Amino acid sequence: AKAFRRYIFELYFDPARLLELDDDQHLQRIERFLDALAPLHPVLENWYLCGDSLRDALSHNVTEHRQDLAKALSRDRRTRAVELVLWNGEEDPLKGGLSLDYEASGRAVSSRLQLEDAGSLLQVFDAPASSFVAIFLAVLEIWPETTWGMLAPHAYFVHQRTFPDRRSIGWIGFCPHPLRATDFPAATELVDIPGRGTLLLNGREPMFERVGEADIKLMELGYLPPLR
Repeated sequence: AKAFRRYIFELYFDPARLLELDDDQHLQRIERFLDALAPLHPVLENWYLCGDSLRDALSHNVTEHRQDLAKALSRDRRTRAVELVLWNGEEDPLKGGLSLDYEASGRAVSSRLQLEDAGSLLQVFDAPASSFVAIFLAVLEIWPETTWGMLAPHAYFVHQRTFPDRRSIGWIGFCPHPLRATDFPAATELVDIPGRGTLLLNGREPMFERVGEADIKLMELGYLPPLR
C-alpha cells in the first residue's frame, strides 16, 4: 500500500471556441481560476512568474498584482499561441510545489490547462477527492469550452490505459455528457454538472479495473476521445 507519486492533471478545451477569446479574456479567466484555487489549500494561494535566481522567481506574485499576469503572457506567449506558465513558489513536490501551464492556440493539442505535478497536491490535501473535484468545478465554470479532463497516475496512463489511441477518464475526470449510474461500476461516483456533463470519481485513490471499466463504458458510448 503506497500512493503513486506522479499524476497527470490536464483539461482540454474546444480549440475553435477557446480561440475566440482575446488576451484580456484569457487573463481574466486565469485570474478567476487562481481565485477559485485559493480557498482549497494554502499552497494554492500564491502564484508567481518563473525566474532564474530564487529572488527573481518570487518577486512577481500574480495573485497580489494582477497586472503581472500580462507579463507572464508577454514573456511566455509563442509566435502562434497564447501561453502562460506560473509556479506556486514551492520548489519541492513533497511540499505541494506546483506549476500551471495554460495554452490557447486554435489546435486541440495546444488548447489546454495542466497542473504539474498534481501528485504534489494529492499529498498535501487532507481530503483530496473533494478538493480535486473542486478544481474541476472551477475549470468547468470558467471555461464552458472544456471538452475533457483527466486526473490519473502517470504510470497508469502510460502503461495500463485500456485504449492506446484514446484519452482516459483517469481516477477523476470530466466527460461532456450526462451519464447514468447504471452503466458504471458501484465504485464509481457520478457528479452531474448541468449544462456541462459529468465528473467521474472512479473508486478510491489508486494506490485498476475501476478506471479501466469506466474507460471501457465511455468508449462503448462513443464518448472517449481519440488522443489525436
